[PDB]
Amino acid sequence: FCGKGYHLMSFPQSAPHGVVFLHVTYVPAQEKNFTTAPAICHDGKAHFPREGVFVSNGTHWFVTQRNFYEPQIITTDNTFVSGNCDVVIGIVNNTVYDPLQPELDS
Amino acid sequence: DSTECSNLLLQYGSFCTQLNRALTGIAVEQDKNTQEVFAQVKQIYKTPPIKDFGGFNFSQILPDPSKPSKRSPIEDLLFNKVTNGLTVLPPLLTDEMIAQYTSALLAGTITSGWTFGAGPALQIPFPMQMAYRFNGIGVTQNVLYENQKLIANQFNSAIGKIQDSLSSTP
Amino acid sequence: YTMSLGAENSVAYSNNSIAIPTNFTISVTTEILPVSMTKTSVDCTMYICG
Ligand SMILES: *[C@@H]1O[C@H](CO)[C@@H](O[C@@H]2O[C@H](CO)[C@@H](O)[C@H](O)[C@H]2NC(C)=O)[C@H](O)[C@H]1NC(C)=O
Ligand SMILES: *[C@@H]1O[C@H](CO)[C@@H](O[C@@H]2O[C@H](CO)[C@@H](O)[C@H](O)[C@H]2NC(C)=O)[C@H](O)[C@H]1NC(C)=O
Ligand SMILES: *[C@@H]1O[C@H](CO)[C@@H](O[C@@H]2O[C@H](CO)[C@@H](O)[C@H](O)[C@H]2NC(C)=O)[C@H](O)[C@H]1NC(C)=O
Ligand SMILES: *[C@@H]1O[C@H](CO)[C@@H](O[C@@H]2O[C@H](CO)[C@@H](O)[C@H](O)[C@H]2NC(C)=O)[C@H](O)[C@H]1NC(C)=O
Ligand SMILES: *[C@@H]1O[C@H](CO)[C@@H](O[C@@H]2O[C@H](CO)[C@@H](O)[C@H](O)[C@H]2NC(C)=O)[C@H](O)[C@H]1NC(C)=O
Ligand SMILES: *[C@@H]1O[C@H](CO)[C@@H](O)[C@H](O)[C@H]1NC(C)=O
Repeated sequence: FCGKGYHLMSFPQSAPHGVVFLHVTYVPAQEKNFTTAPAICHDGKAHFPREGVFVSNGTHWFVTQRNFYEPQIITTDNTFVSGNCDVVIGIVNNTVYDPLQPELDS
Repeated sequence: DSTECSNLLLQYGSFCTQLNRALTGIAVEQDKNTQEVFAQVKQIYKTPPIKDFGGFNFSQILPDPSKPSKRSPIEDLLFNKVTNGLTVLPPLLTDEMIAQYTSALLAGTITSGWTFGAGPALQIPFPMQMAYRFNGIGVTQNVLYENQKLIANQFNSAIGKIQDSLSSTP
Repeated sequence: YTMSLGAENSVAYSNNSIAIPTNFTISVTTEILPVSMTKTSVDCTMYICG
């Protein structure tokens, strides 16, 4: 409706008997392949991303936002737990880091 | 072919030019309408040869290789169910090319979700895409993943009911 | 010739692979929409008869 791509903002310009809209949009570029999974199996529990998606660069699993590649460590702060690992088709095994663990470790 | 009639008709001026111009404008407007509706992608996307979409069946909407027209069963049913100086101009886009445009749109929305509409087509598994759509309407991803077989069965049943309803309603 | 609808593109679909963008382009596009016409008035009596 407001240009090709993900619309950010627009500018109106007057024209003789008309209007010209300059649509400023965000276009994704330089995409890269990653190996993905619906959920992460850890401690007999299924972990799902709160807002992102699980990706793998070949050896390590990360969670990233869907529209830009920004890999982050899969923790309990960016994932939520629902059910065990027996129901979700395609769940993979990976560790889930806990930020609270070094606090009581020290 | 009457010369006297044309000589008398010339007394009325450029009425004929106005009518021809209006009809020409309508005729080009129809082609513009078809371009606006169907030609929204500049890439002709194709489905993978293996139709492994996590239980989701799209055979009733994807083009049939057995048919020479390369139409879907639903599109084939739709085409079957629709039946002195005058000329009929052919449309600029033929039916097979319009079907090809719809096939490209279907392949893009199945293999890439909404990414192809906003830029380059980014591949994503179809259950994950469905989970994204579930999150769009405010339902968590887990609900989709846990009940994936049920959701796929419901979708296939609904698509079959659509074909039956179109074939059974005049 | 018979027209080509678009450049051919086969998306590499598989059940466990995703494509994630690593960059972006800020794209500005133009959309021209007519708003008004020339306001014309015709004196019917003067036009037909003067
Ligand atoms: C996937 O990304 C991870 C994280 O960047 C890579 O792990 C790093 O690899 C470098 C290269 O040897 C090491 O120096 C770092 O210490 C590693 N980081 C961690 C946290 O282990 C991993 O190698 C990448 N995999 C591929 C196939 O590129
Ligand atoms: C992921 O981890 C789970 C749990 O450790 C694995 O499930 C085990 O699989 C072995 C061999 O198939 C069985 O003997 C165990 O009883 C299973 N445990 C449970 C709790 O189900 C699973 O196979 C692992 N998957 C991968 C790909 O490594
Ligand atoms: C997807 O749905 C189609 C249509 O319902 C299935 O095709 C049917 O397959 C059965 C068994 O092979 C046949 O007896 C039917 O006659 C087929 N129907 C039609 C319309 O051809 C198809 O098997 C389903 N699954 C896949 C993976 O394509
Ligand atoms: C992601 O991987 C797929 C498959 O390896 C790549 O698709 C191939 O691209 C090459 C180059 O255009 C083609 O010759 C192959 O035929 C493609 N294979 C398939 C199955 O489509 C794809 O290009 C990769 N994407 C990125 C960004 O590297
Ligand atoms: C993302 O794309 C931008 C282009 O918009 C890249 O910026 C270019 O980087 C090259 C190499 O450093 C420069 O020669 C160009 O002049 C840059 N262009 C502009 C407009 O600044 C940017 O480096 C890319 N980033 C990544 C991570 O790929
Ligand atoms: C993808 O399909 C392969 C078979 O080709 C299967 O082994 C694998 O488990 C599937 N992965 C997912 C996530 O469905």
